[PDB]
Amino acid sequence: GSAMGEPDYEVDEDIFRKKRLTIMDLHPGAGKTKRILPSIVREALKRRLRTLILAPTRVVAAEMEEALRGLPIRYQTPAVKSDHTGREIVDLMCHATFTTRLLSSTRVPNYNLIVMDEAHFTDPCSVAARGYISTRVEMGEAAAIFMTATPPGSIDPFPQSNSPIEDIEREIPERSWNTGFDWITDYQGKTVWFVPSIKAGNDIANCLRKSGKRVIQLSRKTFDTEYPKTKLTDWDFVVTTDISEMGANFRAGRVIDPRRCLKPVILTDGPERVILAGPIPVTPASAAQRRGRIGRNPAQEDDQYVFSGDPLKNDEDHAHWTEAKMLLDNIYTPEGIIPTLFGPEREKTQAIDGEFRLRGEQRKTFVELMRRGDLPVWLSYKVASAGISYKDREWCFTGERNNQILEENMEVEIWTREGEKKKLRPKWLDARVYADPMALKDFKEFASGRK
RNA sequence: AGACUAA
Ligand SMILES: Nc1ncnc2c1ncn2[C@@H]1O[C@H](COP(=O)(O)OP(=O)(O)NP(=O)(O)O)[C@@H](O)[C@H]1O
Ligand SMILES: [Cl-]
Ligand SMILES: [Mn+2]
Repeated sequence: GSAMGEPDYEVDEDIFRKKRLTIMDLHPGAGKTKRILPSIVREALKRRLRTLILAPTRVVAAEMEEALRGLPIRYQTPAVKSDHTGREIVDLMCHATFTTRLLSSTRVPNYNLIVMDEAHFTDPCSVAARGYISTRVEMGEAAAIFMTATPPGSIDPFPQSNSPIEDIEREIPERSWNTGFDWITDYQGKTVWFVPSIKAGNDIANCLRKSGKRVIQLSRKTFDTEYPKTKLTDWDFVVTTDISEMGANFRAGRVIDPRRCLKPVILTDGPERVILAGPIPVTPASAAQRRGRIGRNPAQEDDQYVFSGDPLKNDEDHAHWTEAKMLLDNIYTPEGIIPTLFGPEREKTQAIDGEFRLRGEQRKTFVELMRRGDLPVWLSYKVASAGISYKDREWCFTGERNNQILEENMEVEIWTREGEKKKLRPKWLDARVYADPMALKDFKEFASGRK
């Protein structure tokens, strides 16, 4: 038994048995990351198990380090510093980092125990990782624990909380507002506001600041400076992307959740391509995770979740289910077997088993395009599978007439590293590389041969 | 779009 936030002395021996995959589906704020996890890691260390701990984001990694501080853990995330003797038998890294390692030249340690926090995360690397882990368990090579308040097959957007939550449906602004949204700025406590993009966040964040509100903006771009400020440190609003959707302990009073998101979609009608669809409603799991950021303190009983609209459970057109198979078809176990997707995540797309496996140089290029080229999984797969070498950018100019990329209604031109002027007209279209002007800027550098 | 950045 346990008290006071401290990890339990008593840990179920069952969870360490090879072939055991344990699902810990406790509600948000139950203590998965900060109470249960450290008790498991302590017991793993006693059992001398080579252990891997996986966090979906640096926000979750940061939470874990708070819980695990003082224990012999090798942190393999920029979110955390620093040990490090090299003799640690416990590693901690992000979901996507692990999948990167699996696809790379370096081999992963043979972990006896794998702990995946937020094991519902629909990022394609996280899905592919779950495939690998459940295969390692099934083969009897490891024991694994999947922790999440919203396991796959979750439908309930309003789960149990530590403290009562007042759920309120209201219209929520997507852009700056002049008037008519007084409930936003009249609230006295601390608010966490989820935004679908950094750009949307910027606009909302500056609009709050002209009211004298202290606003902290959180995303992949500002995490390093700004996350400690959510901890130290008094503020009014956190305007955040989904970087904060899981695991965050903001000690806040209110969540504002427009329940909207853009979604990449693979289009099959005509030449295959990726578009950015929406904004569309979020999934029930995302809604529940976002809501879960409040009602976390039983001593604080008046927390609010302000949301707009219903969630949309059907995300079978989201490119992530295909992109997960593209990654997993190119991952192996030392015994030779290509992993299959974790059970509840099978047949989200229609197969085909091994359809995406790449041979020889094609696999290395595939990985390079993602890691060095910063290209999406789908686009990297398309280029690699065409037998194109990483440095060969001819494909950026040889697309059909319809594939010409426009910016401010003008045909995008590229000056190559050799000094040719060519119209940007890629053989494959993925909106993720051209929709946002910052993404387009990076894709232009790629096309130029400067990446 | 959002997330990741390892040996
Ligand atoms: N630094 C802190 N100070 C006070 N309370 C905290 C702190 N960190 C966490 N808590 C509380 O400890 C409880 C357990 O937190 P945690 O282990 O993050 O829960 P969890 O089950 O992982 N939640 P989630 O990730 O939302 O599914 C919650 O009630 C938190 O509000
Ligand atoms: Cl909290
Ligand atoms: Mn957690």
